[PDB]
Amino acid sequence: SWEVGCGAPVPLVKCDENSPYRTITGDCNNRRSPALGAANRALARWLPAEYEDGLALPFGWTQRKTRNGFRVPLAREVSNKIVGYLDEEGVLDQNRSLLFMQWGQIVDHDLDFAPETELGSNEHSKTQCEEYCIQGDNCFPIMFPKNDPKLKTQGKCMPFFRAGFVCPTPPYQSLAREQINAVTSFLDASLVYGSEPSLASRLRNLSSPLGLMAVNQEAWDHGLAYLPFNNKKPSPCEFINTTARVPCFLAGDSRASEQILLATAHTLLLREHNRLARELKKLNPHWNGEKLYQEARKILGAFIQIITFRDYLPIVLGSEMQKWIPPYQGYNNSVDPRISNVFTFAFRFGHMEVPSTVSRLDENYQPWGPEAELPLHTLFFNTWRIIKDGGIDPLVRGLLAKKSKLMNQKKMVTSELRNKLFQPTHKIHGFDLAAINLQRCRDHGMPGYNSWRGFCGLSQPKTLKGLQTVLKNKILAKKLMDLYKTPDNIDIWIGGNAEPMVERGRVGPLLACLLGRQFQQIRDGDRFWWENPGVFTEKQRDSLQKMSFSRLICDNTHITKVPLHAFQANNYPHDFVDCSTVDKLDLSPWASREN
Ligand code: HEM
Ligand SMILES: *[C@@H]1O[C@H](CO)[C@@H](O[C@@H]2O[C@H](CO)[C@@H](O)[C@H](O)[C@H]2NC(C)=O)[C@H](O)[C@H]1NC(C)=O
Ligand SMILES: *[C@@H]1O[C@H](CO)[C@@H](O)[C@H](O)[C@H]1NC(C)=O
Ligand SMILES: *[C@@H]1O[C@H](CO)[C@@H](O)[C@H](O)[C@H]1NC(C)=O
Ligand SMILES: *[C@@H]1O[C@H](CO)[C@@H](O)[C@H](O)[C@H]1NC(C)=O
Ligand SMILES: [Br-]
Ligand SMILES: [Ca+2]
Repeated sequence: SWEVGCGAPVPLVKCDENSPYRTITGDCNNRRSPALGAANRALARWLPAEYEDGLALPFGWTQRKTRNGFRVPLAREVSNKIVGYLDEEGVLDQNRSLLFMQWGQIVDHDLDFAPETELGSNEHSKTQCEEYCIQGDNCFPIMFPKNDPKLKTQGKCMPFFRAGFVCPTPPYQSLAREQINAVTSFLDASLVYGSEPSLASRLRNLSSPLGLMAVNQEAWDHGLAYLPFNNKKPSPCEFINTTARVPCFLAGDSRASEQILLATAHTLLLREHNRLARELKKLNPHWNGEKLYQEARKILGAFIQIITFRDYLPIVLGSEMQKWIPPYQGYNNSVDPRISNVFTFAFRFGHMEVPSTVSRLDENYQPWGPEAELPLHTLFFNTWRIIKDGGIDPLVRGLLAKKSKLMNQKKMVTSELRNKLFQPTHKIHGFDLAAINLQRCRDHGMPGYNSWRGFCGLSQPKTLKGLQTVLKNKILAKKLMDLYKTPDNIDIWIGGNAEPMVERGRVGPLLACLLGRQFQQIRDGDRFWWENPGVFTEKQRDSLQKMSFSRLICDNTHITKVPLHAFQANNYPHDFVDCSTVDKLDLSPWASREN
């Protein structure tokens, strides 16, 4: 009885139970439940789903159906009233670099992706949502409220299609709708290699037998590699500048060209692979095609893990790090490694850390030419600016020398994302990521703010006065009350992001709990966690310690100087040492004397 294990996208994999490398799919990590953490399975439910009809319909779908006796406010009205602001002066994070934001996104992309259903692309039901704004099946449009200026320029709604669900589309009744995670729940560089055997092979250089990833043929970066292009036509990247006609990149993760600094990070990571496949080949000429591909992958997988747990999480989690992510005690095959549905909204705290502009800096960390600083909205699905406007060195310099946006209760999401988002299969720089996030919380059946505060053992405010105390903000609380009427109805994404930050952290208490717990699980439930005995050799492990984001940059770019601590705010030249003092990865401990 009950669900008892459903899923359509599961197929044809035999576990090689003593293999030394991860599957691409994530299958076989947990030997007693081989599908746990595998790509293309339902996101985990830490709490039961909450839908308007119990099974599948999002709160907000039917106008007369309340949540807890009140209508849920339109996602766009929530965005306009609470999330927006005009003035970028004074928003920057004085002790986080931009790389802090961008690493966040890399990590997120390693861990989760819940992709939109295609009900009818090859039909104009997908432009029946766009053009007519008609709710139905997987079309769930974000309707504009009364005084929205997008009414005057953009029509009635922003189109939105519901996330795909397991046992696939579009009929699903008897049990509750569970959304898919299309990437491996393990922190394993699946964003570099793919989470599907088919993609992971297409990405590889299967002409030389040297364990390499395919590089751009068409274009190179002063010799250094670009990712290959996706020859999808239509490329949304071509669309944003048809004169330049430069396509999107092809990577392990389908979202790699969403924004130019994500694309840039992917580039660095690929380079670091193909570089590792070269240096291993000189160190061990006995090694064949896979051997080189798997050993490099395995290294890069570890790098991600170390930077994330050593450098990134302590500065998001601050004083709460210890409470949730104690020192690693070993692989615990009882721990659920799966990504939870709520984590995929919790980790969207990063949307508040993205600033309005991106800079290209030259070799003296100075403005690279006349258009050096660009508005963020010009850089969505923009690969042409990497290629025909300076390569990645100047963007990486910007990444290190510039700052992230600081989360601010009065200045939450820059207008670059809130009014000017570009969606593929849409024409316009006119979408709203905050609104989209709120619609998505509802799409995914998220429990409200107080259920999560309950989950995390935090107080649950019922009153305007209660909320003011929890948020430490009268005005913000009054605005949430006017819109939602009860704190029980507040969507988790806005709720968790409105809380003041923990000391030394960049998230509030509720998010630190949700995030912290999921990352603990990611580590403890991973058999191939880099420091689990026997995944690497002791020799290799003391070498892995050396790794830094600074060294990643020195190797896969023509940059000569970099900070020691790349995630905190760093000012040039005062904080910039040379690539020579950035400790290199010692690759001797992988040298095998084995015919
Ligand atoms: C320029 C920067 C960014 C852009 C343009 C961007 C855009 C997007 C978009 C379009 C989505 C899909 C939203 C949906 O349909 O529900 C998304 C989801 C997401 N964003 Fe971002 N975002 C960026 C930065 C970040 C950062 C810095 C983080 C984390 C630190 C992050 C974490 C995520 C997560 C977790 C998801 C959910 C992924 C999934 O499971 O499907 N985002 N973002
Ligand atoms: C696979 O890697 C090899 C390099 O080892 C690439 O082959 C070279 O490509 C160009 C011709 O376009 C020339 O430099 C040489 O004739 C080739 N080199 C060698 C060593 O034979 C090949 O392009 C790679 N493929 C991908 C997709 O990355
Ligand atoms: C910047 O933040 C880090 C925590 O990552 C801390 O070690 C350092 O003291 C901070 N520096 C300043 C000057 O605030
Ligand atoms: C498109 O790219 C061309 C060639 O790189 C460049 O000269 C131009 O500024 C770009 N135009 C737009 C509208 O983005
Ligand atoms: C995790 O591992 C520990 C030690 O084996 C075990 O006692 C516990 O039940 C497991 N579950 C979790 C993650 O708490
Ligand atoms: Br994205
Ligand atoms: Ca992964």
